[PDB]
Amino acid sequence: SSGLVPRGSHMVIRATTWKDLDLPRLQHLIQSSFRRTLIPHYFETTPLLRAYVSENYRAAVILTKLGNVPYLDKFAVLDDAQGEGLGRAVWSIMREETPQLFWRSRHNNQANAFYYAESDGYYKQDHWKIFWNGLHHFQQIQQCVAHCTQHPPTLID
Amino acid sequence: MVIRATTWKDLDLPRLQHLIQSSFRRTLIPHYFETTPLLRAYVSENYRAAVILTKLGNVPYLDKFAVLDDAQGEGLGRAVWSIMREETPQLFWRSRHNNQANAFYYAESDGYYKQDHWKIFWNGLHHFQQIQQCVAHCTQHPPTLI
Ligand SMILES: CC(=O)N[C@@H](CCC(=O)O)C(=O)O
Ligand SMILES: CC(=O)N[C@@H](CCC(=O)O)C(=O)O
Repeated sequence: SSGLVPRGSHMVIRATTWKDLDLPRLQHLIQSSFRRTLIPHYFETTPLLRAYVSENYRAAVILTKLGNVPYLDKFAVLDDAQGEGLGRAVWSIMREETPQLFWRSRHNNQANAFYYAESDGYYKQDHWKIFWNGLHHFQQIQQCVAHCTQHPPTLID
Repeated sequence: MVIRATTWKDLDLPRLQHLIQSSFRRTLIPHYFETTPLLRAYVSENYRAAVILTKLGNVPYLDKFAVLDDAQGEGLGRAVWSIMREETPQLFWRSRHNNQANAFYYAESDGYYKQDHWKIFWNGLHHFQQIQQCVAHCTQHPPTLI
């Protein structure tokens, strides 16, 4: 459980349990990155698959269990960490061991250019963009789309 | 100011070929116009932007979106695309990674799917059954640019 992975200049914490992360520090990173509130009891009610957090908690990728394919629940990068390559670092380390992935994004999310560039697939809905990597089977994709549709939002306000 | 053509014989072909080759900076494979079943083409009067829809399965297939760099600056490509969309509610098309129009395609599409090294885009399809048919047509369709 838990260790550090280098990506170029940067060092990244890989954790498979919330117990191995500084949760108050991680919540502050997420809420500061999105300028929104995480729903109450987020860590307690979210089944972690793997989290990747930069050593100094300036960027994070959180994968969770939502059906058969790993679900990217949060990609948080501090605005103040911009240009340092930190977001790309945590994303890259995650992708190296996560060949299949899906996630969702609001239409106005500042990360969307990055998501278009990185994703293999995309499905547009009225209020969400659904993205995936590594999925070819159309039922798997359909199930991922349904999971995004049915999953309550965990960023509010 | 936009030509709408349902047969190749109503277009200036070496001219259209020159537009296509300038836009893509690649060569249009020999015998393109005679082995490509036209559905309809929208071509700017001075052949600086074109949208070519062809017959490839049940859904209209956008085979070529060719716009000169300066025409793209002027928004002419977007204008021709808009004219096409007003009478073409359903369509699919494909692109490679370096395609200058990808940002536009990401914005215009209702989705995309990667097969081989193509991204296959669609508009106006929402059922995965329809989407699956379109992707299948792109797979065994050879490139027309070299
Ligand atoms: C990738 C990522 O951060 N997904 C978050 C939030 C996206 C958003 O608010 O637009 C999600 O669960 O969809
Ligand atoms: C939409 C469109 O013009 N497709 C072109 C170009 C594809 C590419 O090489 O990127 C085609 O020949 O299918």
